[PDB]
Amino acid sequence: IEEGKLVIWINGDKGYNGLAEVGKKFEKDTGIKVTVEHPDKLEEKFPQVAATGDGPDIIFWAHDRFGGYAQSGLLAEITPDKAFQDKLYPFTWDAVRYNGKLIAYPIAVEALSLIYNKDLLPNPPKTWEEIPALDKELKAKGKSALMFNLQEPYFTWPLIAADGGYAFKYENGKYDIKDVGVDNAGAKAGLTFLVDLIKNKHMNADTDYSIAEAAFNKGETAMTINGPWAWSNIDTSKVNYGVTVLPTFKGQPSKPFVGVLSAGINAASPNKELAKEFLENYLLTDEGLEAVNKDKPLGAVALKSYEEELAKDPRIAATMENAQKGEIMPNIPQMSAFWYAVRTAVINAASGRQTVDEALKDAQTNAAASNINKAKVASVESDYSSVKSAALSYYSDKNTMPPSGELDALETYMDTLPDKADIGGGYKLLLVNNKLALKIGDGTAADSVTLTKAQIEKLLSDIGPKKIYTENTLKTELQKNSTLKDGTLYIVLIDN
Ligand SMILES: OC[C@H]1O[C@H](O[C@H]2[C@H](O)[C@@H](O)[C@@H](O)O[C@@H]2CO)[C@H](O)[C@@H](O)[C@@H]1O
Repeated sequence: IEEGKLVIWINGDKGYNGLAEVGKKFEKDTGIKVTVEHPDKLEEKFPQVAATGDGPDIIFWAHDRFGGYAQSGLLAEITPDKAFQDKLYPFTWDAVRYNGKLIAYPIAVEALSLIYNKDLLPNPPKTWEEIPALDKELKAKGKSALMFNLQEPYFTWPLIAADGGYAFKYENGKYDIKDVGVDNAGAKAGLTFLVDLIKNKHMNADTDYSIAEAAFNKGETAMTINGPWAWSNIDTSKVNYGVTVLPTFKGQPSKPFVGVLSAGINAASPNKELAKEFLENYLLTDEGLEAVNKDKPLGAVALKSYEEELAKDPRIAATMENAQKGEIMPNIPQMSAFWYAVRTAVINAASGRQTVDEALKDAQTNAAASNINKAKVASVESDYSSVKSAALSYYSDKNTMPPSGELDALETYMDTLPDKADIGGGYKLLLVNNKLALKIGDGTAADSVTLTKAQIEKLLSDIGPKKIYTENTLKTELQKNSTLKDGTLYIVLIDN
């Protein structure tokens, strides 16, 4: 990185030339140079070079990766003023909130749609099941029915989820990282259908993003599956295209994962204030978003005033319809493991390196926590982090620590207030000397924590040294072979 200039990373399928135009307008006004790059494997390179203390000032990606980035301390907390926050749709803010803290600026909502060539297929299929028969007719003309990227699980997920597959189960405001649905009957039905399409030579296992795009834009295939960013290149081509709802599978809608394109600020950037100025006052304005959108369509933008302006576009209506039937992606750190797991399953099943049953069995193992005890610890870490953030807001506003007692003191600073720890025990607040601590458990058989040594290690590693105590004056720290005889934990949320 370099002070006095901004470097921005964004994926190559997005409108980086339009973003560069916003950067030039920024440079005009402020003299600060903005350089937009689009590295390969962007989402993997960032966490290596950021952990280093380098990388871009600003990173763009869908929101699902950002929880991992935040957990690793790679991201600067973002603090938009209330009036700025009011300019963006609340559900897009929700996508970039991680344990009570905003960790990026939301930009736009994307979901996959069915894109079809109206000159080859005046009426698109309503069902996946009728696609083999379409392909047979089209083969007669030297064409094919459908081509889309089979190397990225994002594109095959809508079909996998249709009959019941899911990533992480959501319950009581939290994701369960043990409860993964990649291996149920629904996921198997979806992936089996895909593999049958390939076995019957309706599709090719080697088809990647570039191959599918070239084929559709040259008029060689009647349909593809892609997001709003792709519409630009279809515009430039001679194809008369429509954008519509994904086909149903076994009578149920396809369920694409919904992504919110987001911009995060590198925690090691010496340019955070410049980065904040650029994002809030240049990019996230009608003119800034128009420049990006004119280059490669964003989808349904997060900025209310501009979303209204574009809302009549039938292609955006179709995007929103598919997004409605799908699910918002979790942003939790375990998403990276989920995506690696499903990529491997889809590639191996498609190429014949694993049967469908074997591929998904392995995928469930790869995607889910190793065991329920680890999932319990992740849950308690989530609770702790959320309560901490809430207690910090309480302090800054009252210039007092919360009262020792119920967690309800922090109620209006959270929405989902934690009631009970998954490791056992209830939550209370416990003010001691200069510290506010989260008390877990109350020393009774019915209300107390149990921790294995494995769990104790994980907590210590994940939460850090001198934070977890086993007695109410915060003398004795939790340690590997602690008996936890009294079944109570004290975790410091704030110290002065
Ligand atoms: O395929 C796994 C991949 O899916 C998503 O990535 C999308 C991205 O959200 C879209 O904006 C577009 O760039 O296509 C990508 C897939 O090639 C997840 O966001 C990503 O984390 C995940 O690895």
